[PDB]
Amino acid sequence: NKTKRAEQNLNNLPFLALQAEQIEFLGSSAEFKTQIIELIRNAKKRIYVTALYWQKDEAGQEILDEIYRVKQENPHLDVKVLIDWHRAQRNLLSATNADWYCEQRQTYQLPDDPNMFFGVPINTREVFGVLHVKGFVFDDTVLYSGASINNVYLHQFEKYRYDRYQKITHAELADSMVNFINDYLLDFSAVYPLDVTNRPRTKEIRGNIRAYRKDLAQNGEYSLKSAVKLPNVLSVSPLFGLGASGNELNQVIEDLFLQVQKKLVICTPYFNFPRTLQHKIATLLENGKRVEIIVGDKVANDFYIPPEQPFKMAGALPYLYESNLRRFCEKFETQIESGQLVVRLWRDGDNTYHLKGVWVDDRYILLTGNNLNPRAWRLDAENGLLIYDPQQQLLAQVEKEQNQIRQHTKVLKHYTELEELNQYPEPVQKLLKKFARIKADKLVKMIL
Amino acid sequence: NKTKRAEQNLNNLPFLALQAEQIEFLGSSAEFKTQIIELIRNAKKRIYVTALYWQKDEAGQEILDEIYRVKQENPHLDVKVLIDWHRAQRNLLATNADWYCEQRQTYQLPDDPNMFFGVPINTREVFGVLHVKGFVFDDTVLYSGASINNVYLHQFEKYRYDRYQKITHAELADSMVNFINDYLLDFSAVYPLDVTNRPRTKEIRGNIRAYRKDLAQNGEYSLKSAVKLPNVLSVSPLFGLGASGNELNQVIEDLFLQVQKKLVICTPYFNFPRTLQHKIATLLENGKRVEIIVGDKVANDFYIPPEQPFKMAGALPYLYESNLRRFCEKFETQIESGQLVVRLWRDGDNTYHLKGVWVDDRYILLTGNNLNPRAWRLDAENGLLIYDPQQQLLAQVEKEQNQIRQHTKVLKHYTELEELNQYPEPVQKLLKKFARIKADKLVKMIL
Repeated sequence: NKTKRAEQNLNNLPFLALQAEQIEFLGSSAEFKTQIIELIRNAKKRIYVTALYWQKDEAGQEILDEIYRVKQENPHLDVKVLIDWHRAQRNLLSATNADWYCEQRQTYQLPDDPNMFFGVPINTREVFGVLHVKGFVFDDTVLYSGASINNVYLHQFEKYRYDRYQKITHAELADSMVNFINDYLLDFSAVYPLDVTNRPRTKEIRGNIRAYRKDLAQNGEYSLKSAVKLPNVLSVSPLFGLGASGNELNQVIEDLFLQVQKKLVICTPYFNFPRTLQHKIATLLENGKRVEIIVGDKVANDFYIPPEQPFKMAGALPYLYESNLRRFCEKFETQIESGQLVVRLWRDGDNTYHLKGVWVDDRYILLTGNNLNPRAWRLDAENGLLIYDPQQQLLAQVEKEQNQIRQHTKVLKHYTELEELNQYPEPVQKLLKKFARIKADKLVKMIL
Repeated sequence: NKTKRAEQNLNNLPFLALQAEQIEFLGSSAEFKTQIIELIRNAKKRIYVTALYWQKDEAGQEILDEIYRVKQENPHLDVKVLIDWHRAQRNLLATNADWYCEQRQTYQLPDDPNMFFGVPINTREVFGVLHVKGFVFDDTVLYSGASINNVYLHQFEKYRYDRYQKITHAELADSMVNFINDYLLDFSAVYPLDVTNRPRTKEIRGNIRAYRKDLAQNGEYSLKSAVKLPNVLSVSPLFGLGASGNELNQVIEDLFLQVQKKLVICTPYFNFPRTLQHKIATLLENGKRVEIIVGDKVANDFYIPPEQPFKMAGALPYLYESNLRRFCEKFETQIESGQLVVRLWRDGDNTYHLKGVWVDDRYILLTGNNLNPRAWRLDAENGLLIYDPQQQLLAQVEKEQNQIRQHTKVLKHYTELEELNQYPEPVQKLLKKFARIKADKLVKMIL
């Protein structure tokens, strides 16, 4: 029984005890920016950051300035920033992020002058996998979020890109995350500093990348010192996954979906679930459980191009996702109608939506950078903090964050409330038709 | 050092002695069809087939009819046809699996055997397919890159050009059947295609992953009477699946590195993995001769004449041409001196599907390996490496190569291939967009 196998797997997870006071769910990207800054200024021992990227724009610069300032005050501060290797060395769609890290290092010229920026390659080509592991550790504090460092994620000006942010003050969790980074992520046969002029070329290190991915996929795991099974207290379990086989994070998500007793809530940026998760939703709906899915409106996707502007191919992506959502809402029309399935669309002017999350009944809360898409199931390196809350110690804080999240949403009442293809811009129509005919749209879903 | 290790590695391969009279190079696709029929009709013990696919069409039906006849007449005949699991269950561009099931019911054999089995090399076809080749009829191996459909078998006017070698040697035959039994046919992951009630791949996902990992890591051919460094015409069966520890791909890499005088390559699409690009660059920079033989755009089956309505898949042949164009401009001086020879194959609307590596007059690799990024990381491939240290097969090799060269022209200069702005407008638009967002790079890696 897959369902009974799932209960067993969840019960077997190790968990570290967490006081409710040790966790805060931040409200907004502006708060997130403020917390980053406050945490950097107060750091005395270490600062570890794993993010998809850290951009050379004004927010990137303000944050990096804070780092150099504390580092110049504290020469023994252990600072390590891991970002995706490929993403750091290209432009979007003149200077790359890597060029900028070097520029900054040369320009500040700290007396110490250590390497601080490291590029992690999760595969030999960006398309076949990137670093999606999340977490910032400042001394004994974890700041966990799907957000990277650029203007929109930190609300530098008027626009923002919405994510979730959790601050956990817990020495043993912090030590576990830094240990993973040092022990598993930072393998110097494949990982190179990006803040030096002499960086190897990819072609130059293909074999090393391969061996590194294979090793990390099979062995990377977090370790806990004082973990128990089935604690009777609010608790946290750190999870890692890379690749399709023996992926603990994905096994946990699949099992979370199978073990819903009453209600499942899901946040995802794009409506693009792996088939395995789509099937598990269908079972839940067939068996009377409630399901709430929160995604961005078309216009809250960052590939969206206002139809007055000149159209580019990538601008069809939000429409591809919407029409897949429309098909889903049609399939589950009875459930939409009875309120068994709640589909919410987020929209706030031109701001974009990048929230990920899974909530199971009142019992589990998964904080993850996982986009819940086929890329995440096969290609990318992911992590998660699984919070177990058996006595509902966190229920009030979870609901407060969820109500903030729902503020800029509307409940879709009928699949016909979503635009049909004929209402789409003419070049999008052409494109979607072209792709659908030769099932290239299936390829897009699996790899983007 | 890589060159050094390459020689060592090749010398370490186990070889089985062959006699020159035990190998036939077939001259054409009609002849392949004729030989398939004859070999089926004469089989008394076993018929084993591994192929990408076996199409429901006149040619597919005719070969299938032959199988059913010999089986009806010889009830103990061991018959196993293994094709790709995903490919059998979709259409070009209801399915082949439904037609195998229908044929089984219709022919109504008394012991009602399963004959057609589906091999899942990955949970999604995009991520790995069965490119393992070889037909075994009793003690005769028929090795070709061809699948079973109308064009591969020249059923009507159109053909799809491949290579075909017939080897009669019971030990080779045994080695290949044993591999099929021992590694390919794991019934935890492999399912008969010709039943009414096939599992959805959703239900067997975990099995496929375990099967893929096991095969990648353990699959290999065994021989009984093999020696290293024989003084006779001999053969070595090779398998590979995956990026790491791939023996077939290591042998291909090593062959390139160990060229002394000349290298000849056939590939059905000009799309080398980076490792082979670098090695070809190295041979050229070191005075070795290289001859590469590819299809014209027109000999690509996604080609749509500029007169007919364009469909986006029609841009693929142009992507392969510009790839070749860029290569011929890079090695412009080598083309000029004659050290690099690029041939383009074209025969009306017949299509081109040749694969091959020939090193000097010493090594002849027979393989369904397309020599692309897919074959380097995704697909399950095999090959037969012939070693001919005394040039016992050279006459037959040269005859086959002469035939292969018949519908080719030698490229005089890279500008002989159209530039982007001379492509048809719809083609141009597409390629321009794809290049901007690097979609062309993606296509090279997965197609």
